[PDB]
Amino acid sequence: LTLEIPTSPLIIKITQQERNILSNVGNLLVKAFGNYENPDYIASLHLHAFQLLPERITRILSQFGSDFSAEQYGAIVFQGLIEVDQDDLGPTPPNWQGADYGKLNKYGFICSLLHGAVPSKPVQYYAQRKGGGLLHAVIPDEKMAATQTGSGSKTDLFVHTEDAFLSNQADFLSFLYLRNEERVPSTLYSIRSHGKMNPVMKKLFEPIYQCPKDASGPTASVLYGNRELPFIRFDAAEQIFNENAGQTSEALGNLMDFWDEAKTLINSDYIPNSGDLIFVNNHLCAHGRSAFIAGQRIENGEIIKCERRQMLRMMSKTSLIHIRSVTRTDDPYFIMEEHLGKIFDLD
Ligand SMILES: [Cl-]
Ligand SMILES: [Re]
Repeated sequence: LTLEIPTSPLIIKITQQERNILSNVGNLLVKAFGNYENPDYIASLHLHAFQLLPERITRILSQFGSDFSAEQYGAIVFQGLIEVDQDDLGPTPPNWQGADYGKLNKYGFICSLLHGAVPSKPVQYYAQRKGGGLLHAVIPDEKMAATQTGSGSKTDLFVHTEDAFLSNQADFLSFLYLRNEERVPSTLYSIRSHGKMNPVMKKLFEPIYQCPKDASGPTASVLYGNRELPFIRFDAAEQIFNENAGQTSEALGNLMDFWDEAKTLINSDYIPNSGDLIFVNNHLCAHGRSAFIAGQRIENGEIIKCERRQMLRMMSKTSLIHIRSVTRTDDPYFIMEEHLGKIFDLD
């Protein structure tokens, strides 16, 4: 049997009945636990995930969690997972700090159940907004328009796996789109799109690459895990297109050769709609976002002003045990890692 190389993510069209189930379950959890960060909820998360999710989602996510095969892209698009009432959501705040988590509470429950069904445990990183909770609102901030962050817009967000500078980077990611009126394409890149292991990829197993943290450094491997069907930690903007990356001549050459091959495999075909969720295996699939002017789209050579882009990000880890040396004593879900093993030294 010849291998069918994955070039695009799996598309799941969520039904109205599934959407109704998710909504009621979300409301029931809100009443039962108050919020998705409730320790009683988090402790029994997987029980809630398998008992409350529409069964087809549970089967999809369970299959996905343990699938690192040649055929696995490492991303799923859940089309119309939720119905977003745009007027109730109201205008997009100036930045992420102004997000109404009282209004997003139900969405946090829904997202945590999806991670719970992998099974995987939502976590937070001190490296990202000093934790900032299990659910992050990703909003274009006008002050950060030209930055290579989630608060950016005007510049292309090059494909990257989340937190390539951390040894304990997220295992799984979820991106829930509340609004994408600018019609910004989601860009995804899978290491599986390369097919069979080749000489360009083999050089990436060498632990000779700089993985710069954003805010002499240790080096890591870009490819790891299985030698034939590997996992990836990669950030094009931070490791390649950064004068201060400090890469060796050999490492930069290897990364350049890899990027030349990888850029032809980037998939920007999917334009998320309000209510879509993209679920990612952060060890298989990198993500990015094309450049856009927040609060507008162009149709028929005319500018259509619109509400600014709003997406919700949640990250999870399949094992609390393996990350225990980098988590808070009183919170095994709070990762204090700063850079490839080094922990933040706070006073
Ligand atoms: Cl992001
Ligand atoms: Re990201």
